[PDB]
Amino acid sequence: SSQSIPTFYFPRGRPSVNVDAVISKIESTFARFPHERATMDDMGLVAKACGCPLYWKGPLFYGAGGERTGSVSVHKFVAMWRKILQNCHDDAAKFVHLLMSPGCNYLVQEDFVPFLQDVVNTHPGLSFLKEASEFHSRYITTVIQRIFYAVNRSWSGRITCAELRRSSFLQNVALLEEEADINQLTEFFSYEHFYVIYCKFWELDTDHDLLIDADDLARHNDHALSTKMIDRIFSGAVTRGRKVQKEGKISYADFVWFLISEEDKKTPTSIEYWFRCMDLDGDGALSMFELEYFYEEQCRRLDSMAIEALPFQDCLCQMLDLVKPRTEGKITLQDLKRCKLANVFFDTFFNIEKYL
Amino acid sequence: MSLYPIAVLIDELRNEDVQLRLNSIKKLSTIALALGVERTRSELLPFLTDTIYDEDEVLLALAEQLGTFTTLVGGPEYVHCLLPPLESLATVEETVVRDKAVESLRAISHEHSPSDLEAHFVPLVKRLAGGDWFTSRTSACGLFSVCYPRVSSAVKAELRQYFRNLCSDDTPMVRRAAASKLGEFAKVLELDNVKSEIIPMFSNLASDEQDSVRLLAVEACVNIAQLLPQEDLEALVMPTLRQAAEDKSWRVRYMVADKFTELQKAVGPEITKTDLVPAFQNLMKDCEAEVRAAASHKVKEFCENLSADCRENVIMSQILPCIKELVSDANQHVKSALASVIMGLSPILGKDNTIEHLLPLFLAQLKDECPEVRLNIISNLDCVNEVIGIRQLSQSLLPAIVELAEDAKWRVRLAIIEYMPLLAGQLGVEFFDEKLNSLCMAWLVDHVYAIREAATSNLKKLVEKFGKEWAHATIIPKVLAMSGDPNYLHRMTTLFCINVLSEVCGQDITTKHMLPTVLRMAGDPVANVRFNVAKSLQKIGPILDNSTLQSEVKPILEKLTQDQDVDVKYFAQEALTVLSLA
Amino acid sequence: DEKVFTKELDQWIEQLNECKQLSESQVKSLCEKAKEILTKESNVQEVRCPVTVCGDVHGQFHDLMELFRIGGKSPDTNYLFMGDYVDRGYYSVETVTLLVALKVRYRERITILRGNHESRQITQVYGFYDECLRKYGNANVWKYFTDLFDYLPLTALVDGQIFCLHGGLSPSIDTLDHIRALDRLQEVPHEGPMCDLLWSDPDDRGGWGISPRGAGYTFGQDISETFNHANGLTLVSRAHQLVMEGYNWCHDRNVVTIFSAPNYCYRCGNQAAIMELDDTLKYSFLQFDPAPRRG
Ligand SMILES: [Ca+2]
Ligand SMILES: [Ca+2]
Ligand SMILES: [Mn+2]
Ligand SMILES: [Mn+2]
Repeated sequence: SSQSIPTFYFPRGRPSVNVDAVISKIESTFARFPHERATMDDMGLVAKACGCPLYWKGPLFYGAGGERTGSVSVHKFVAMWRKILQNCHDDAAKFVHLLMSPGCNYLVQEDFVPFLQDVVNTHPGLSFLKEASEFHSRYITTVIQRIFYAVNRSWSGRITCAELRRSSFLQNVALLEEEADINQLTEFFSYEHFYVIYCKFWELDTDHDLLIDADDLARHNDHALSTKMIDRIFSGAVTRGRKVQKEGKISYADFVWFLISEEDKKTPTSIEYWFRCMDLDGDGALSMFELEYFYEEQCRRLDSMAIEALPFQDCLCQMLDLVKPRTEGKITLQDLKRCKLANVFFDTFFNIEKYL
Repeated sequence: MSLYPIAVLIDELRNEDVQLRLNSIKKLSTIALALGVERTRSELLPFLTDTIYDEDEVLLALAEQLGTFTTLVGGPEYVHCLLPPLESLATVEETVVRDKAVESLRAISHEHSPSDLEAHFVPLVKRLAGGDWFTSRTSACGLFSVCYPRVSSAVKAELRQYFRNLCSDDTPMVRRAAASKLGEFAKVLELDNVKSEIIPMFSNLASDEQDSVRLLAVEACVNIAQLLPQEDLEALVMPTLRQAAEDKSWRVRYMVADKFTELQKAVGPEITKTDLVPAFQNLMKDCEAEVRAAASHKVKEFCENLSADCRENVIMSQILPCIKELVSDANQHVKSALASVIMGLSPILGKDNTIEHLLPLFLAQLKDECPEVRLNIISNLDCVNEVIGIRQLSQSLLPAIVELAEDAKWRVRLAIIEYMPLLAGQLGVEFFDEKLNSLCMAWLVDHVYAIREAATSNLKKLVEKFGKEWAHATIIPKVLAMSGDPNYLHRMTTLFCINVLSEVCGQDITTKHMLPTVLRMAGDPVANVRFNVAKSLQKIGPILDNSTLQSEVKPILEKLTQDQDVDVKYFAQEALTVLSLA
Repeated sequence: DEKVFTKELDQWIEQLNECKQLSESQVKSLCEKAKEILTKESNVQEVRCPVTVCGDVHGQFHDLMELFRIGGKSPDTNYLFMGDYVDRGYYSVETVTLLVALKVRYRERITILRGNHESRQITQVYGFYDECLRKYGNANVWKYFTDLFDYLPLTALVDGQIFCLHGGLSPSIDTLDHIRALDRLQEVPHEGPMCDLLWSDPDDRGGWGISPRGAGYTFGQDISETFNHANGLTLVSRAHQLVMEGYNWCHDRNVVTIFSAPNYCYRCGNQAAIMELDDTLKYSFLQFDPAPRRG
């Protein structure tokens, strides 16, 4: 039994690495520095001696306690990297253990800030943004939202080793040193994608409180989204907690999720976002009542433009052809992900601009 | 207990291929059995908890397996080890897996000792009920009724508080979920907690801003009324039910009509008479068609369950006049919903009232423009047949049957074809031969293939009722006559009829009276007939004696293998080989 | 081993009837085999009656199933399709694959002609390119089908008397022989005889006019008569143009239009129709509404 079925669950993680050789290399690298202390300016070299991509330099300096006084001793740096090397057996685990709060084994939004600060201070694509400023902070927030958007597929707000491993985020960290034009990295770090996103927010937040309400959000893209849908953003369908349901306001961070979901509705995250919004009673199926509720407004809007709307029944028939549900009588989340035209489905029910 | 294939199954829990992941998950019982209780606890369960799956079928099957794992984890002393993986599954995006996870948690709860419920299960419900996402608060709702009975009074009071919080959640999805579980939660509380705590909650949800929440209050009505003393009902349940019946949302009014019989049973014959019948009449006169239709569908059941002392009278004076109105409702769905149950009132009212008051309504619906209405009447003669002779209605049924049989729309023709065997049994073989046979034969030459196919399938069912002798006498000659039809679509239909008839007419009738035509059709000028000859010989071959196959069938198939058409060669060859004649 | 491939093709057909696409490699293989068959067929493909003649389908798979409910199953009933299998609907892939799988399995039982939508340029804008990209993740399937379309016959002639084609007549063709001399094995041109066969429409105006569609011509009663009498024809049977009734006679019955996609694009509200030509070439029409899908 315990021979034929060998142990298969490793709370630790499994696998081979010569830690003493890495330690040795770190030690002679620190021997180049005055007092054998590295500044943030030396951490590129240190990163390489650990065998990490350049842009791990911020997390490495921060993990070792460097920022406190602005330098870190060889002894202290070695102590923490040995510990990583002894307990973390792939990049995802290493990265989480560098940034995480002690004993967490997961990353929360705040944990990414030191990394992004270094990215902003270091990358030649972002040099105009080095100073403290409104744009500096928004960019950081925006990139982090986009990290959780793609990586944190459980919506838990805690990025896991498993989730990191399943994404392309670390590959992107590695590419930072190979691409001088940061807009070439479209998945997380793109400056121009941030700029578009922030402008869309800026022009709604006319009092500049970092808080947007249903009236504000309704103005977005010349009121392209229906009012019934705008309302659902404030319902608790897509936000943690009770604040949004009570205040009818969302933050900048929440707006980034809204905007990315609205720009691209074919994405597993966006499909989840809009399904949550459409499933009024939260039973896991879009019912005829739920579809009709959204569609009557589309009709009243098409009317105002002197365009004749498809009657609900013709529209429903088309939508059932489009999605091809697993079981008759229910449109489900799974059906929407598998059909590959979820964007067309969604626009038909709540977006006038894009449906046409 | 050969352990290597089990080590493979464990490995395939994390295979790239979903089909292998699924196979392993479905065999988790087998894996746990081989590991023994210790290792299924210390390795198997944490291993499963830390794997991310994103496929419904896999997650579903996992949640289901864990619900059965009590013995496999070491019995009741260790059931709480199943809580952590189930707690995650009750938290994923896909609602269907969340539901399965709570179903499994509910099953597993009964294996927890009372102190284990307090130590482990109840904190899980609290974490779910306090979750950041409405989605975990939704899951929590389904979990109160299983843990409440068996915990201490102090824990019971906490559960009541947590449940009150869910009922007044700022997210409507959560309120809806709580509303849907109110009834079942009420079934486990002490009666005075039902009175002091369930009724306020029931009344709040009944007046929710969301009709999704409000409509669920009629089912809670049913459950609460079942638990409560009859003399408490007017005070505690009726005002909410009366409000539901005249709610501004048609959907909630609908639910009271849909649940009307259950309300009738829970509330009792006295309240039914004084409160429910006026309510029922109002539902029947509702401004919304969907509500009138749901009400219409209940007339039989409702009338049927009135107390014996008031039954006939309330039907005659109160319900019948409404029913007369409904027979001419402008909405077809309403007329047809009534058509499908109305003659069920026949035995309830007895012979005289049926003839005087129901028969006119029956005839009117039978003459109705809408085919759905006439189809619903025509297919529910069983009840009226007991009270009045079905043979006494023949003269009215006949023109209605004919008119449906020849309806311009083929799905209407299909519908009557499907009821033909039923109608043939109720009317009798004599009436069938006299008045319907020609109708059934005409469908075999319908322009629409689907109709021809359904008509050929109808003959099989007719033979099963009336026997192979009747088939030979009344059906087969007309079938064979079609073999001379100038249209190949119709000649093929002969072969399709022979196909199904030989399943029921037996070896002798097939051999003497059907096979000679098949063989003759092998010389047909169109290839489609010729290759369907081959296909028919394959189909009927096993009803034929081995000598017949050898002396008559084989030579024809051999000839067919040397035809100039590719498909006739192919199907002749297939026939020869599957019949073992090659 | 021809036995085994036949069995394989039957399951492809069976799978396609459940509205499930074939894989990229199965499509590739199916198309090579169809090219080999179509290459032996003429620009004026001779068809024997009895046969049922159908017009445009445009990826309306569920209505194609309805059509089979009305006309009968392949191979029992013989079919002649006049093109436009692809574009507009949500199931162009499953629709063309079913039909070419039937052609490959039952080459004598079914004739498939080229429509103006079986063309590289038209499919790129009218939906078929995009459908293939979504369903396969690359452009190969699209390439295989559009290479195959080049091999589809331009017209058929049933029993010497009924001339079937997708579009209509061309001022560059007086005779069936002029059609047989064409080289069909190319993308549909923007102009010329080949283009016209697939683009032209019958008209109320006399003589030839210029198509409002931007390719091909209109032709009036006088053109249809000259063409028929000169070629020994009873009738030109064609598709291409939506007609509210599913079929429509014109030109003193020298021409019939048959259109087999009911409620075209969920918008147009038309019946669909097919034309049965029986054992002695007598015609009859079967009209139909879209299949229900209800839930
Ligand atoms: Ca603001
Ligand atoms: Ca729903
Ligand atoms: Mn066309
Ligand atoms: Mn077309």
